[PDB]
Order: sequence, then C-alpha cells, then structure tokens
Amino acid sequence: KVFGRCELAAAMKRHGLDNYRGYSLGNWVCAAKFESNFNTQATNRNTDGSTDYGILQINSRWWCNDGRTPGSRNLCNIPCSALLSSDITASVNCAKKIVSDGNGMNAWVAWRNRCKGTDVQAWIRGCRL
Repeated sequence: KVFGRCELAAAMKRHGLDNYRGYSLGNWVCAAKFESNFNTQATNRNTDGSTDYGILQINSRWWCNDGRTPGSRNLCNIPCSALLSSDITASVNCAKKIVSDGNGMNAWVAWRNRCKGTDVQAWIRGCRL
C-alpha cells in the first residue's frame, strides 16, 4: 500500500507518535517519506546480511526476525513479515521501542540524511489532525 501523507500522519497520531520521546509528528512523517516514499512493501537488502522492512525501513539485525540475519536479537519480538503489512500497527509499535534506545531517531538513515534539523512541520502541512 502507498499511504497518503496526511492519512499516514493521522494513523501515527492515533498511536501516540506525536511528540513521542521528543519527536514531533512531522519527524515521523518525514522519516517515512524518505525511507520508503510511504510504501508499506518497501524492502532494502544490505551487505551485512540484514534487510530493512516496510514503511519505516526497520532493520532485521536488532528488531525483527526474518530467519536469515546474523546477530539476530528480535527486540520487537515480531516476524519481519509484520512490518510489511498494509496497516501500520506493527511498524509503529516497534518504532516506539527503537526510538527509546540509544540514539533516538538517528536509527533511521533517511531521517538523519533528509529530515534532521529541517522544518519537519512541513510534512503535516494542510492535514487536519
């Protein structure tokens, strides 16, 4: 599924991401825009044997089980298949766990490369939330 921008923001807000751990809603929408272009089925395979899954491109080394990644910790306690669902439930629940670790939203490559320090409230422009 390819989400619309405000459609996604609304779902993320329902699940309490607005301001979670110090990250306003626009950070999360921006992250999804540049990680996956809002595509729930996006997949990126990396050189270290891990794969990034879904709308938030969550990595399989620490966060989900795909049965084939070295150093697997599966700290969200979910199959990586859950992160490719058309609803965002598993991705947002796991994201809360990721962002509560160590480096916050710096875990997301695209957020660090395209969102950090920008006018992130632009990503919820014209949404009625």
